[PDB]
Amino acid sequence: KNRAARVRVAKGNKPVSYEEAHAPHYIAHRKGWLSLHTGNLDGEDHAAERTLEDVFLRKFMMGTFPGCLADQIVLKRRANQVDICALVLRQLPAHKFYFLVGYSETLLSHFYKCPVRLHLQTVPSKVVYKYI
Amino acid sequence: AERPRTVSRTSDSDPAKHGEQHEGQHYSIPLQDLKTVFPHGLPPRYMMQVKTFGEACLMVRKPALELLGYLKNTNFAHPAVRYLLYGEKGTGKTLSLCHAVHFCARHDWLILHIPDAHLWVKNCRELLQSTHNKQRFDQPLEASTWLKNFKTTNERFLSQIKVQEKYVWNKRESTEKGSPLGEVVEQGLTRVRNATDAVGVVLKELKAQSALGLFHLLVAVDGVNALWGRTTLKKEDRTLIAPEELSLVHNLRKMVKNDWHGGAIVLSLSQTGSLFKSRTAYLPHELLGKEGFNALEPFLPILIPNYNPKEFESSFQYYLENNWLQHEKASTEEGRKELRFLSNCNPEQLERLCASL
Amino acid sequence: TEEDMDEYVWAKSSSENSVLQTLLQMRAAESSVAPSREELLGTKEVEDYQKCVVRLKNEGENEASLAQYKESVKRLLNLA
Amino acid sequence: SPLSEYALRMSRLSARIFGEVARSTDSKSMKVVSLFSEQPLAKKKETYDWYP
Amino acid sequence: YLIYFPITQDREQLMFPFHFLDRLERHDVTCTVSGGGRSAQAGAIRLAM
Amino acid sequence: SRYAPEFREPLIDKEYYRKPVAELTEEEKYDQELKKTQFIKAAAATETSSVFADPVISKFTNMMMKGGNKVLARSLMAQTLEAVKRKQFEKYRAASAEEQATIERNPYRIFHEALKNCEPVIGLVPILKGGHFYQVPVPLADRRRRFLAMKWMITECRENKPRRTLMPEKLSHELLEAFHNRGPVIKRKHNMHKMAEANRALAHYRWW
Amino acid sequence: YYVDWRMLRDLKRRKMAYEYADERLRINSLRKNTILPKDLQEMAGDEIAALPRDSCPVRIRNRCVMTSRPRGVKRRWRLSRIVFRHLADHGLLSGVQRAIW
Ligand SMILES: Nc1ncnc2c1ncn2[C@@H]1O[C@H](COP(=O)(O)OP(=O)(O)OP(=O)(O)O)[C@@H](O)[C@H]1O
Ligand SMILES: [Mg+2]
Ligand SMILES: [Mg+2]
Ligand SMILES: [Mg+2]
Repeated sequence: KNRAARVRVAKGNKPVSYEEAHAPHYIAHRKGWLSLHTGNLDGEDHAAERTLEDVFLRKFMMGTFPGCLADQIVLKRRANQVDICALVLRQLPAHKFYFLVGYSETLLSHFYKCPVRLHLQTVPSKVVYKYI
Repeated sequence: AERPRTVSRTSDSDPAKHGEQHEGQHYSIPLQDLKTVFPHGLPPRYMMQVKTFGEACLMVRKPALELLGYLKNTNFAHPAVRYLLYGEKGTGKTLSLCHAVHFCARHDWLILHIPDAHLWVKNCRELLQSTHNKQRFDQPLEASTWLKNFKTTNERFLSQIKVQEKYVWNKRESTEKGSPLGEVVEQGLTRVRNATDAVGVVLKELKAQSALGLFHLLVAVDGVNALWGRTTLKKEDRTLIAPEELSLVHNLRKMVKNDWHGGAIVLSLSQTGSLFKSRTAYLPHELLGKEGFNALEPFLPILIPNYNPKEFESSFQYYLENNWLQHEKASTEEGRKELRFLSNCNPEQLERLCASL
Repeated sequence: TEEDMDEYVWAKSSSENSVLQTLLQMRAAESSVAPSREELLGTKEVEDYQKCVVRLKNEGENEASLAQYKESVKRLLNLA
Repeated sequence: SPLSEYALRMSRLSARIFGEVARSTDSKSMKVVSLFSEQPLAKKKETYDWYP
Repeated sequence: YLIYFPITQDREQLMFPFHFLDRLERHDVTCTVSGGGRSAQAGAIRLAM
Repeated sequence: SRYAPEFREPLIDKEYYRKPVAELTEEEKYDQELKKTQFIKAAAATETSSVFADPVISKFTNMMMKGGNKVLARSLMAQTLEAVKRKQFEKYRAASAEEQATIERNPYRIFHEALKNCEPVIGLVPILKGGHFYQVPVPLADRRRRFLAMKWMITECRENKPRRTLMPEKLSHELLEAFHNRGPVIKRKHNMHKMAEANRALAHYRWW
Repeated sequence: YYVDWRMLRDLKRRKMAYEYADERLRINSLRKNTILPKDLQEMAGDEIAALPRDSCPVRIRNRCVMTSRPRGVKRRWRLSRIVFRHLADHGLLSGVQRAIW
């Protein structure tokens, strides 16, 4: 049996998001890609360096916004600009988000030497695609 | 119908009688002329047709009529003219050249017919060195086989013609000046070591004596493109040899030159058996090359085409006349139309397709 | 050398020698006194033969171009 | 086929123009040109910066 | 077609369309086949014709 | 298969399509109208309207082919037919007028009648009675009877021949010696019949 | 901290090969020819041998950057098959999908 990235069935009480519900074979069919860069296109270089930055950028955002992430973040690279689009729960006060945005942007712009912007869409609570 | 069956045979056994009226008609070659004029040089598959049918019959065709016309009007005083029969595979170049060899043979010419010249540049199992020139090599078996056939064809003229010089075969054996040319041939067959040298003496003597008006000389070389090409023979150092190095090839290259008179040279190109040439190469420059083309010019190219509508019907009726096409549907119009498409009127392909049927 | 040249030049080539040698043998058989080289290679017969050889060497070799060469040889060699 | 004088002297004139090796060089000695025309494996950013 | 297709079975495959309609020797075809082997190229021409 | 089960095997008989409509039996007439609304499989590369195409020989060729070498197997069959035609022409020419009449020079007619002679009618088969297998004489079907004749020919020639002989020379000499019912392959047929004779006692065990 | 002591040894091999790249190029060039005296070539054969062993660039092994796995790595991403599949099967690699055909 295949165990890869499959949220298995319980007794109908496990909420799962759209991203979690779909197994790997639905990638490019029902669900898209969380990161969009040009490094895996044919005749393009620096796939390894873009992929390592993604791993870190995801671990950074989880720790910097602990318990405030409704879904996995979406990374969008255009030219040298990096754009982070994160669904965040409305747990923290509003002013705290302004602090963490200023901090996380400046810190990641001086770490990778690129302009990095954070885009936050706040949800009242996690969106449930289906109960499995 | 059998209307072309009337056109599928002619009673003019003698090649001189043939003319445009006889086109597309098969003339039977006399049995004695097969065992004398043609002990060699006939294609291998045609020889199978002569054995099974019990008779050799050569279709009269416009290419071979044009050539016979030039041979009749030959100006022996003028230098020898090289006639080059070039055509695609299976078109009949060899048998068009065999038609010319029959015409000259019946007029009492001296036939110097090399049946295939590719056999002298490949698959040689005995390659010695030459005493005359140590650079050159001698092919004993290849020369011995040709001489035995040359003897059969020209047995009559081997007593009249006589050597003009003394040839020392060995310390204990030499040919006195004045002795018949048959003696040179006899020694070559008797002592295989000298066989490649007897040939050179024969070619040299005939070329010199022909100009004296004693006899006419037809130098008929089929597969001439081998002389100025490449070889697949290797020296003791495992290095490929070149055509000039070989003794038989070097002697022949002189005979195909127009520096003598008293005869005519009839050449043919054959990509079949050729070394290092494409399957779809038939034109004179492609097969001869730059060396071969320059060597032979000015030459007269005679294109051998595929069977025309008249000739294809004559060949189709000839097979039907001998009961060869035993399939029930072959005699029908749908069979004939099918055989025309698959063969494409190519003489060789038509013979191959009909062979199975 | 001749091999190096990309465009055939009939002048001072193997063809010119072979043609000139044949025409020298042809006039000798006629019993004429030995002729000049320029005389033999100035005739129209030799002019056309030059054009045909050059076409085969430069323009390309084909059955059509070979037919043209066949006629020039017949005129040059006085063949019927 | 062999290279005549014209062919060989033209080849040297070309190599002199295009900055190619002009002399007759063995296959072994043509590695010196390769070694000094190609970035070595240890100097490529993929090798020395393989790890984060 | 005799030169391009030295194999009889490939030529027979080109004969099938015309022989079926008894139209042999009544049309002139110009083909341009790229790709595949000898047998796959004869079949592609048969359908095209 | 890449053909859906709704596809129909092609009919490549030239005369059939050109026959007058009235000459066709209504059953045959019905299928034609039905086929206008059906799908038709493409014809195989060896399927043609040629008048010289014989299915029996085409099948015999495929049973000689090794590793998809159709050119070689077809070439060997062509050489065989020629080797048989050339062997009968020699005999015909070297025979009296009376003998000449009997001699058959058609290779296709020597091939078909040679195979039919080798065909075995009844061959032993394993049949289950009382949860036990017995070798009971059975009537061989048409397809199995035809297959066995061809297989026995291609196997005598492939194996039981000298090293320097060639298949067109062994196969020709075997088709001709099975056209007169005096060959090794006929002896193999006589063994299958001889063995069934010994086991006739168990004939009634057959339930069909 | 790197993944393990094996990745640490590999990292040092990569930084000592970069230091000795020009040197090992210049010396090794003197040996890869037939134009210089064999006495010089025999001596250059020892100058290259005398350099430290970790300067040799054939002692570098490509390891997964995240797990330090010596085999199973894909050179375009520098990840093992196990790590690559985890990122690919989660939609985190841009343009990588399963191959159905
Ligand atoms: N004049 C002819 N009379 C009878 N049969 C002929 C004639 N010309 C050609 N053929 C047929 O064509 C076959 C091939 O002829 P031949 O070998 O002379 O052709 P070719 O052009 O010299 O062939 P290749 O290019 O293979 O040397 C013959 O075996 C014969 O069946
Ligand atoms: Mg020939
Ligand atoms: Mg550890
Ligand atoms: Mg290694």
